[PDB]
Amino acid sequence: TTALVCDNGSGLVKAGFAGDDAPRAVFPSIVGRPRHQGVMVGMGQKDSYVGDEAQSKRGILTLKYPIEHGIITNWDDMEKIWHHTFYNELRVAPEEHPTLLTEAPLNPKANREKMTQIMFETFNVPAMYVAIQAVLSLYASGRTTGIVLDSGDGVTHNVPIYEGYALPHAIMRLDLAGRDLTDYLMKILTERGYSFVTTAEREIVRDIKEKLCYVALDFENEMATAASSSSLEKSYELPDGQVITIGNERFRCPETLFQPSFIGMESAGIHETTYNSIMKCDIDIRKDLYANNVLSGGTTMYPGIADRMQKEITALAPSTMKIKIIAPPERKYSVWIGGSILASLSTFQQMWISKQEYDEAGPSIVHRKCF
Amino acid sequence: SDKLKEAETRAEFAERSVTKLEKSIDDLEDELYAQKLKYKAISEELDHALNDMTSI
Amino acid sequence: SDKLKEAETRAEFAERSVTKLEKSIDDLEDELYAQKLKYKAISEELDHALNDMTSI
Amino acid sequence: VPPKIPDGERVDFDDIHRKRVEKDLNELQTLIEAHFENRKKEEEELISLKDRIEKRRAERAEQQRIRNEREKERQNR
Ligand SMILES: Nc1ncnc2c1ncn2[C@@H]1O[C@H](COP(=O)(O)OP(=O)(O)O)[C@@H](O)[C@H]1O
Ligand SMILES: [Mg+2]
Repeated sequence: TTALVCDNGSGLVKAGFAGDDAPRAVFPSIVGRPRHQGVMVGMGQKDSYVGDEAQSKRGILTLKYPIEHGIITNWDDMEKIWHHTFYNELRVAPEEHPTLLTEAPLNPKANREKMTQIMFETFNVPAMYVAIQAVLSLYASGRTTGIVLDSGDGVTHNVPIYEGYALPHAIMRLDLAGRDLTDYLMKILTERGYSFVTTAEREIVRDIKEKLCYVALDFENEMATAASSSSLEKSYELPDGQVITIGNERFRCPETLFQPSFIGMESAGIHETTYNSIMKCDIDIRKDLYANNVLSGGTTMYPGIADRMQKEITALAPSTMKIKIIAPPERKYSVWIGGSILASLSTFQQMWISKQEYDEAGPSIVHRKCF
Repeated sequence: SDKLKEAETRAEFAERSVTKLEKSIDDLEDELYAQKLKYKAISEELDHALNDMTSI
Repeated sequence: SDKLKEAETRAEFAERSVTKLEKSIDDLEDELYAQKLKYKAISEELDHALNDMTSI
Repeated sequence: VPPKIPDGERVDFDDIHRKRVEKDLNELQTLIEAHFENRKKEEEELISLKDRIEKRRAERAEQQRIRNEREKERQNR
């Protein structure tokens, strides 16, 4: 039979059968209970709208993501999300399909063990396998080397790989991602008068960020230009009218990636953690990693980031090496495409964690040889 | 009695006309607004295309 | 007498209302057509662009 | 110990052709076909239908003018 390539993610759940080009169903991972009282009788009001249904009734819900930073903080809601994904968005019972979840690097063990225990006890799948979210993004590019920066919505991690041999001592995981950029944008919009507070209006700020923000090639020059002319002010129409005008908030929101001091984080930007991740590698594979830097994940879709990052790394790196940044147009679904490719391989067909194996060793089987 | 009958019938006919006109107005309004949103969307995507051209 | 006075009065209101409704209907329809024609002119601009793109 | 992947045979970077070159031409041609058929179905029919509705609207206007004038002529007392 065919395998189910699910990809929990944090912000958008992407799923679909193995062997295709794009995920079949992509929908936000939010579960929102209603918060008001409700007076109409017999309206058929449910107790929790999940997935894309709660992005249409969000006016009277309190949306809450079940995955904070890679890790899962609310297991009941995550179980509800998985149940919805299997039964309503794909309509395939899990009793007859292997599953291939994905997990960020350096995550707590208990999260992974609970994930496999749920998949084997509640949904009762035949066999499931957990894979690191960066190796798949490297599969999708058709490479076999390269250092991949997978800046998702929950957590940004940077896994270097050479000739198929991952370097476990050079993984640099940073917890700045799309959600923190949304919060920072929502916080700097208040400088013009627009106040978004409700958890429903966070979605509106996210839409503003997606449609308007861009990464500046040079930050100081843009700050000077936006403060003199008015060629940058782009307007946007809220879900009820009252258009708003975003000035130099456009390139200040995604600039947080390269200067995490804006949101008070100490660490260095995504332009310098990649160079540090390279320098921890051996001295003989640094040229190949320099030449095959891969971008993935949703948050790396800002217009103009593949040039800013290249300029920064070229500034840091030695002058002789060639710096090349692979930015495929299908960046958002790169991890899932790689997952489909991996699940479609014949050599991989014996790596699944078969159910009888789980019955013999318990949930701690995932840390064992079947990784 | 005769005047009453004629007046009532004229009234009822005009009333039903009123209701049907309102319904027609509503439907044409929905279609026109959908066209308006379509136009705004096409213009906005056109401008995005222009800015994409500016990029590259 | 009360009945027929009422009926004629409300009928006159109905006639004036319905005529106002007809002016409204025509204005809305003509504006819709003008907007749709602007949209189709834009579509033929895009179609000339597509004929250029026939370069591919 | 870290997992040990059993040794296989092949391949990689050879499916990039079979997943890229396909849509490099088929997708472009199919989208061009879709745009052509949608424009043909939509624009000309919409303009013709709007002209037809405009003519019907003008006829309704004439009927309204005639009826209004005759009723005002009779009722004027
Ligand atoms: N076109 C875009 N431009 C800018 N940011 C985007 C765009 N699309 C998605 N994002 C950001 O990326 C996030 C989605 O990232 P995603 O790759 O789905 O995360 P995950 O790894 O959990 O799947 C969204 O929250 C949004 O903030
Ligand atoms: Mg991801």
